[PDB]
Amino acid sequence: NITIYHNPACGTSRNTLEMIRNSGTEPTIILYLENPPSRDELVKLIADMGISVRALLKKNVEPYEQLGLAEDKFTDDQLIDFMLQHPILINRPIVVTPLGTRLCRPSEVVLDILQDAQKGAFTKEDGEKVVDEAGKRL
Ligand SMILES: [Cs+]
Ligand SMILES: [Cs+]
Ligand SMILES: [Cs+]
Repeated sequence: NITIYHNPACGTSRNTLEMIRNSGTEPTIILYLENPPSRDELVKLIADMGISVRALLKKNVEPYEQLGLAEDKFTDDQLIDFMLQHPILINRPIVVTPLGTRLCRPSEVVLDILQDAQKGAFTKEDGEKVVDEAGKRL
């Protein structure tokens, strides 16, 4: 049972999706930019990920800049509601598996919550080796 909140325009998100597949399952794929989680789902993802609300915030995107979110003037719920109203503020990719939930940045973070081992060596799209044929992390 695997879900990934994916942005096909993000290399980290692409590498994460292919590592999931290389573990042998095809995940449910949620295009969060167009289908964001509900407030309740988002609050749960954040809890399960064990990171702060602000840590989930994507910087260098229009609403982050124009709403001034770099400044420490926002409660967590204010930030959560900005994310729901402007889903490009949600950093990516988030992956949910039976083992847990992670913001998979960098992508190989996903190896923590995949239940089955990579079926063979994995190399990121830019050529960075992640695990070898043996299964060892590089
Ligand atoms: Cs939803
Ligand atoms: Cs694991
Ligand atoms: Cs890169």
